[PDB]
Amino acid sequence: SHMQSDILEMVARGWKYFSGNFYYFSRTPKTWYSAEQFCISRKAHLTSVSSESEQKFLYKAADGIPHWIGLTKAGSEGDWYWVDQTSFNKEQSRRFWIPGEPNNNEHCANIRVSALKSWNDGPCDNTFLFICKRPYV
Amino acid sequence: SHMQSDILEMVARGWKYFSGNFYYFSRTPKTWYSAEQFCISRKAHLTSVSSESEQKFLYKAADGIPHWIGLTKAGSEGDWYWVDQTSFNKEQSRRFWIPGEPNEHCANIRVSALKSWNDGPCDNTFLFICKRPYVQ
Ligand SMILES: [Cl-]
Ligand SMILES: [Cl-]
Ligand SMILES: [Cl-]
Repeated sequence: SHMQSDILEMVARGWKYFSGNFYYFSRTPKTWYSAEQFCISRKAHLTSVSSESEQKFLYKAADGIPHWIGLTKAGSEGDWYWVDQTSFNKEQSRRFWIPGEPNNNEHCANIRVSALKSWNDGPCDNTFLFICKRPYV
Repeated sequence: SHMQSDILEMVARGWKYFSGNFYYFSRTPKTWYSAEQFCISRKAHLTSVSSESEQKFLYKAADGIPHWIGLTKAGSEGDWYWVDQTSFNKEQSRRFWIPGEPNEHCANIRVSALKSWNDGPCDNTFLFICKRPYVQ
Protein backbone atom coordinates (compact mmCIF):
# COMPACT_ATOMS: atom_id res chain seq x y z
CA SER A 1 0.00 0.00 0.00
CA HIS A 2 2.69 2.46 1.06
CA MET A 3 5.03 0.23 -0.93
CA GLN A 4 2.37 0.26 -3.67
CA SER A 5 2.23 4.05 -3.88
CA ASP A 6 6.04 4.36 -3.76
CA ILE A 7 6.17 1.93 -6.69
CA LEU A 8 3.65 4.06 -8.62
CA GLU A 9 5.78 7.17 -8.04
CA MET A 10 8.95 5.52 -9.34
CA VAL A 11 7.21 3.88 -12.32
CA ALA A 12 6.08 7.33 -13.51
CA ARG A 13 9.72 8.47 -13.33
CA GLY A 14 10.82 5.62 -15.63
CA TRP A 15 11.83 2.91 -13.09
CA LYS A 16 10.90 -0.79 -13.02
CA TYR A 17 10.29 -2.61 -9.72
CA PHE A 18 11.68 -6.11 -9.22
CA SER A 19 12.36 -8.12 -6.05
CA GLY A 20 12.71 -5.17 -3.70
CA ASN A 21 14.84 -2.99 -6.00
CA PHE A 22 14.10 -0.24 -8.51
CA TYR A 23 15.81 -0.35 -11.89
CA TYR A 24 16.29 2.44 -14.41
CA PHE A 25 16.80 1.39 -18.03
CA SER A 26 18.02 4.51 -19.77
CA ARG A 27 16.56 6.21 -22.83
CA THR A 28 19.94 7.56 -24.06
CA PRO A 29 23.49 6.18 -24.30
CA LYS A 30 26.40 7.31 -22.15
CA THR A 31 29.95 6.29 -21.39
CA TRP A 32 30.24 3.98 -18.41
CA TYR A 33 31.60 6.85 -16.27
CA SER A 34 28.88 9.29 -17.25
CA ALA A 35 26.19 6.65 -16.69
CA GLU A 36 27.49 5.91 -13.19
CA GLN A 37 27.46 9.62 -12.40
CA PHE A 38 23.88 9.79 -13.70
CA CYS A 39 22.87 6.90 -11.44
CA ILE A 40 24.53 8.64 -8.48
CA SER A 41 22.57 11.81 -9.26
CA ARG A 42 19.40 9.46 -8.92
CA LYS A 43 20.57 8.12 -5.48
CA ALA A 44 21.51 4.91 -7.29
CA HIS A 45 24.42 3.04 -8.89
CA LEU A 46 24.88 1.11 -12.10
CA THR A 47 23.29 -2.23 -11.27
CA SER A 48 25.11 -5.13 -9.66
CA VAL A 49 23.97 -8.72 -10.45
CA SER A 50 23.71 -10.72 -7.25
CA SER A 51 21.82 -13.88 -8.28
CA GLU A 52 20.78 -15.84 -11.36
CA SER A 53 17.24 -14.55 -10.82
CA GLU A 54 18.43 -10.94 -11.05
CA GLN A 55 20.53 -11.72 -14.14
CA LYS A 56 17.47 -13.24 -15.87
CA PHE A 57 15.38 -10.14 -15.16
CA LEU A 58 18.11 -7.85 -16.45
CA TYR A 59 18.92 -9.74 -19.63
CA LYS A 60 15.27 -10.11 -20.65
CA ALA A 61 14.66 -6.40 -20.09
CA ALA A 62 17.87 -5.42 -21.91
CA ASP A 63 16.37 -7.12 -24.99
CA GLY A 64 19.68 -7.87 -26.71
CA ILE A 65 20.73 -4.18 -26.75
CA PRO A 66 24.05 -3.41 -25.00
CA HIS A 67 23.43 -1.96 -21.54
CA TRP A 68 26.18 -0.93 -19.10
CA ILE A 69 26.08 -2.61 -15.70
CA GLY A 70 28.12 -1.61 -12.67
CA LEU A 71 31.11 -3.98 -13.00
CA THR A 72 34.48 -2.46 -13.85
CA LYS A 73 38.09 -3.54 -13.86
CA ALA A 74 40.56 -1.54 -11.79
CA GLY A 75 42.64 -0.81 -14.84
CA SER A 76 43.71 -3.50 -17.31
CA GLU A 77 45.46 -5.58 -14.63
CA GLY A 78 43.11 -5.43 -11.64
CA ASP A 79 40.18 -7.54 -10.49
CA TRP A 80 36.58 -6.80 -11.40
CA TYR A 81 34.37 -5.15 -8.77
CA TRP A 82 30.87 -3.67 -8.34
CA VAL A 83 30.65 0.10 -8.09
CA ASP A 84 27.78 -0.31 -5.55
CA GLN A 85 30.28 -1.94 -3.12
CA THR A 86 28.62 -5.34 -2.94
CA SER A 87 31.20 -8.14 -3.09
CA PHE A 88 31.83 -9.53 -6.59
CA ASN A 89 31.42 -13.33 -6.91
CA LYS A 90 33.91 -14.14 -9.63
CA GLU A 91 33.14 -17.88 -9.59
CA GLN A 92 29.46 -17.38 -10.34
CA SER A 93 30.36 -14.91 -13.06
CA ARG A 94 31.49 -17.84 -15.19
CA ARG A 95 27.74 -18.40 -15.70
CA PHE A 96 27.24 -14.75 -16.83
CA TRP A 97 30.20 -13.88 -19.10
CA ILE A 98 29.72 -14.56 -22.80
CA PRO A 99 32.18 -17.44 -23.41
CA GLY A 100 35.60 -16.01 -24.15
CA GLU A 101 34.82 -12.95 -22.03
CA PRO A 102 36.24 -10.97 -20.38
CA ASN A 103 38.31 -10.56 -23.58
CA ASN A 104 40.86 -8.28 -21.86
CA ASN A 105 42.18 0.27 -22.38
CA GLU A 106 39.69 0.71 -19.54
CA HIS A 107 37.34 -2.24 -18.97
CA CYS A 108 33.62 -2.17 -18.19
CA ALA A 109 30.89 -4.83 -18.38
CA ASN A 110 27.73 -4.56 -20.45
CA ILE A 111 24.87 -6.97 -20.99
CA ARG A 112 24.35 -7.48 -24.69
CA VAL A 113 22.66 -10.77 -25.44
CA SER A 114 19.29 -12.13 -24.41
CA ALA A 115 20.82 -15.15 -22.65
CA LEU A 116 22.20 -16.03 -19.22
CA LYS A 117 25.76 -15.75 -20.60
CA SER A 118 25.41 -12.15 -21.70
CA TRP A 119 28.20 -9.99 -20.21
CA ASN A 120 30.72 -8.40 -22.56
CA ASP A 121 33.97 -6.65 -21.57
CA GLY A 122 33.93 -3.36 -23.48
CA PRO A 123 35.90 -0.11 -23.51
CA CYS A 124 34.48 2.16 -20.83
CA ASP A 125 34.36 5.14 -23.18
CA ASN A 126 31.82 3.45 -25.52
CA THR A 127 28.38 5.07 -25.39
CA PHE A 128 25.70 2.49 -24.48
CA LEU A 129 22.31 2.46 -22.80
CA PHE A 130 22.71 1.68 -19.09
CA ILE A 131 20.88 0.28 -16.03
CA CYS A 132 20.72 1.89 -12.57
CA LYS A 133 19.61 0.05 -9.44
CA ARG A 134 18.40 1.56 -6.20
CA PRO A 135 17.19 -0.59 -3.28
CA TYR A 136 13.68 -0.01 -2.03
CA VAL A 137 13.88 1.45 1.49
CA SER B 1 53.55 9.72 15.83
CA HIS B 2 51.05 7.85 13.65
CA MET B 3 49.89 11.22 12.32
CA GLN B 4 53.16 11.94 10.52
CA SER B 5 53.35 8.42 9.12
CA ASP B 6 49.74 8.73 7.92
CA ILE B 7 50.59 11.94 6.07
CA LEU B 8 53.79 10.50 4.66
CA GLU B 9 51.90 7.45 3.41
CA MET B 10 49.63 9.61 1.23
CA VAL B 11 52.49 11.85 0.11
CA ALA B 12 54.36 8.76 -1.13
CA ARG B 13 51.27 7.83 -3.17
CA GLY B 14 51.45 11.22 -4.88
CA TRP B 15 49.06 13.34 -2.79
CA LYS B 16 49.71 16.81 -1.44
CA TYR B 17 48.88 17.47 2.18
CA PHE B 18 47.37 20.86 2.97
CA SER B 19 45.49 22.10 6.04
CA GLY B 20 43.66 18.92 7.09
CA ASN B 21 43.04 17.41 3.61
CA PHE B 22 44.89 15.37 1.00
CA TYR B 23 44.83 16.49 -2.64
CA TYR B 24 45.62 14.46 -5.76
CA PHE B 25 46.73 16.57 -8.74
CA SER B 26 46.43 14.23 -11.69
CA ARG B 27 49.07 13.40 -14.27
CA THR B 28 46.68 12.46 -17.08
CA PRO B 29 43.56 14.26 -18.38
CA LYS B 30 40.06 12.83 -18.10
CA THR B 31 36.49 13.83 -18.64
CA TRP B 32 34.81 15.21 -15.52
CA TYR B 33 32.84 11.96 -15.09
CA SER B 34 35.87 9.72 -15.43
CA ALA B 35 37.88 12.00 -13.13
CA GLU B 36 35.17 11.77 -10.45
CA GLN B 37 35.06 7.98 -10.75
CA PHE B 38 38.84 7.92 -10.36
CA CYS B 39 38.59 10.01 -7.19
CA ILE B 40 35.88 7.67 -5.88
CA SER B 41 38.14 4.65 -6.50
CA ARG B 42 40.65 6.36 -4.14
CA LYS B 43 37.95 7.01 -1.44
CA ALA B 44 37.92 10.65 -2.54
CA HIS B 45 35.89 13.14 -4.62
CA LEU B 46 36.75 15.90 -7.05
CA THR B 47 37.74 18.75 -4.73
CA SER B 48 35.34 21.19 -3.12
CA VAL B 49 36.52 24.73 -2.23
CA SER B 50 35.37 26.18 1.08
CA SER B 51 37.74 29.08 1.81
CA GLU B 52 39.97 31.73 0.27
CA SER B 53 43.11 29.95 1.51
CA GLU B 54 42.02 26.65 -0.06
CA GLN B 55 41.21 28.46 -3.35
CA LYS B 56 44.67 30.07 -3.29
CA PHE B 57 46.37 26.72 -2.59
CA LEU B 58 44.53 25.17 -5.54
CA TYR B 59 45.08 27.87 -8.12
CA LYS B 60 48.78 28.21 -7.27
CA ALA B 61 49.30 24.46 -7.65
CA ALA B 62 47.18 24.27 -10.83
CA ASP B 63 49.68 26.67 -12.48
CA GLY B 64 47.27 28.07 -15.08
CA ILE B 65 46.38 24.62 -16.45
CA PRO B 66 42.67 23.68 -16.52
CA HIS B 67 41.84 21.29 -13.68
CA TRP B 68 38.43 19.78 -12.97
CA ILE B 69 36.99 20.46 -9.52
CA GLY B 70 33.96 18.95 -7.89
CA LEU B 71 31.30 21.54 -8.77
CA THR B 72 28.52 20.61 -11.20
CA LYS B 73 24.90 21.22 -12.09
CA ALA B 74 22.56 18.67 -13.69
CA GLY B 75 21.58 20.23 -17.01
CA SER B 76 21.96 23.93 -17.88
CA GLU B 77 19.21 24.61 -15.37
CA GLY B 78 20.00 22.98 -12.02
CA ASP B 79 21.61 24.77 -9.08
CA TRP B 80 25.35 24.19 -8.69
CA TYR B 81 26.42 21.69 -6.04
CA TRP B 82 29.55 19.98 -4.67
CA VAL B 83 29.85 16.26 -5.38
CA ASP B 84 31.29 15.64 -1.90
CA GLN B 85 27.96 16.97 -0.62
CA THR B 86 29.39 19.86 1.28
CA SER B 87 27.21 22.95 1.17
CA PHE B 88 27.70 25.33 -1.75
CA ASN B 89 28.19 28.93 -0.61
CA LYS B 90 26.81 30.92 -3.56
CA GLU B 91 27.82 34.31 -2.17
CA GLN B 92 31.39 33.20 -1.50
CA SER B 93 31.60 31.70 -5.01
CA ARG B 94 31.27 35.13 -6.64
CA ARG B 95 34.86 35.85 -5.58
CA PHE B 96 36.04 32.69 -7.41
CA TRP B 97 34.26 32.68 -10.79
CA ILE B 98 36.12 34.21 -13.74
CA PRO B 99 34.46 37.58 -14.52
CA GLY B 100 31.47 36.94 -16.77
CA GLU B 101 30.85 33.42 -15.38
CA PRO B 102 28.98 31.13 -15.06
CA ASN B 103 24.46 20.84 -22.25
CA GLU B 104 26.71 19.40 -19.52
CA HIS B 105 28.03 21.87 -16.87
CA CYS B 106 31.17 21.23 -14.78
CA ALA B 107 33.55 23.72 -13.12
CA ASN B 108 37.31 23.80 -13.73
CA ILE B 109 40.01 26.03 -12.25
CA ARG B 110 41.90 27.49 -15.16
CA VAL B 111 43.64 30.76 -14.18
CA SER B 112 46.48 31.43 -11.76
CA ALA B 113 44.29 33.90 -9.88
CA LEU B 114 41.55 34.01 -7.26
CA LYS B 115 38.96 34.51 -10.01
CA SER B 116 39.64 31.23 -11.81
CA TRP B 117 36.51 28.99 -12.02
CA ASN B 118 35.18 28.24 -15.53
CA ASP B 119 31.90 26.53 -16.48
CA GLY B 120 32.90 23.95 -19.07
CA PRO B 121 31.47 20.92 -20.90
CA CYS B 122 31.85 17.83 -18.71
CA ASP B 123 33.08 15.74 -21.69
CA ASN B 124 36.21 17.93 -22.10
CA THR B 125 39.44 16.15 -21.11
CA PHE B 126 41.38 18.06 -18.42
CA LEU B 127 43.70 17.32 -15.53
CA PHE B 128 41.79 17.06 -12.26
CA ILE B 129 42.06 17.46 -8.47
CA CYS B 130 40.77 14.95 -5.93
CA LYS B 131 40.31 15.75 -2.23
CA ARG B 132 40.16 13.31 0.71
CA PRO B 133 39.88 14.66 4.28
CA TYR B 134 42.48 13.43 6.76
CA VAL B 135 40.72 11.43 9.48
CA GLN B 136 42.79 10.26 12.40
CL1 LIG C 1 17.99 8.30 -19.86
CL1 LIG D 1 33.15 10.05 -19.68
CL1 LIG E 1 46.75 10.48 -12.86
